[PDB]
Amino acid sequence: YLDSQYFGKIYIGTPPQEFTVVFDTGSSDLWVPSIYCKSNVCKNHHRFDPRKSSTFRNLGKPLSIHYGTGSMEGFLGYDTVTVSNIVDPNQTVGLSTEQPGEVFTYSEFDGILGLAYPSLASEYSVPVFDNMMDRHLVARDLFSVYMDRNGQGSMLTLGAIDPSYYTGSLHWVPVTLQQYWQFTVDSVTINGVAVACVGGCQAILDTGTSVLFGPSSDILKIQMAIGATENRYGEFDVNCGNLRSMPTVVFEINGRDYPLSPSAYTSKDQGFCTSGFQGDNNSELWILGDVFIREYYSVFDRANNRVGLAKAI
Ligand SMILES: *[C@@H]1O[C@H](CO)[C@@H](O)[C@H](O)[C@H]1NC(C)=O
Repeated sequence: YLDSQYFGKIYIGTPPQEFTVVFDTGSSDLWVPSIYCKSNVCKNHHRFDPRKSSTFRNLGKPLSIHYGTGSMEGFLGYDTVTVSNIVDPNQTVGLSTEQPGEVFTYSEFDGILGLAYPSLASEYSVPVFDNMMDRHLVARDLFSVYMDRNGQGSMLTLGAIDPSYYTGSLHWVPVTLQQYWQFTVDSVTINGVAVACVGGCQAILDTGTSVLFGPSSDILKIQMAIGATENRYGEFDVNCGNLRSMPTVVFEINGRDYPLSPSAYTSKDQGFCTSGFQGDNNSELWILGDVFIREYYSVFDRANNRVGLAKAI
């Protein structure tokens, strides 16, 4: 759930040391590799050296996070972190000392900056946006996410909504459980009939994920409804020539329709077209990743515990 290209540069310490991080609405901790991680993966990424920062303070607290295909262990420090033109002082930063796992081998980011609720933060870790809200460094207690449909995009706006990135009106959906950015999806219909999320379901908006995940049974119904066929890689593909005649998949959220066109829910790479839906056999949680967010400019409002959606430019 960390394969999206929703990265950004951040700066930590005095003078600033630069890192690339995935901005992840599916988690809540900030961490980057430290100079004390000596593995190949770490040595060939940016590593924070606390000895070189005059504002660094060691918290005397550990951090350990497990991922599907890896884990990180490290230590926590305070330092100044700059993100999207906001300078965030006295910010807890996780600093890796080990990073086993394929996830880090195959990911271009140095670290992760979580944007979910503090309930998901590790012990002793304070989420970046929480620290910013607490210190009153943002104009409003919300942030906004634009992902450009074509090629690694594009913007994280902290403390504001940027109307230049959407058309039509912003519509709001209440958060149901304040951990992930979680809410109710009412239905998923295709060709005007119920296919998935029948009777409603729980979903999250997850900027860290490239695809759209759902329970396997429901997802298989979607693959069949869109005319996709399973291949030997375990993915589902379609004839690119059929995109013009394929159906829209409609996510209904708080009673309004959020259609995904065939071009939006498939990937086309040198004439090979694959479904952006992926099934999970061990979870009923729908994960609306970049497939969805590329189509819908997304506002994450902590003051009012709600998500705002509008059609992206
Ligand atoms: C903020 O950080 C400074 C050092 O940078 C420290 O002296 C101070 O105690 C911190 N403030 C709080 C409220 O933790």
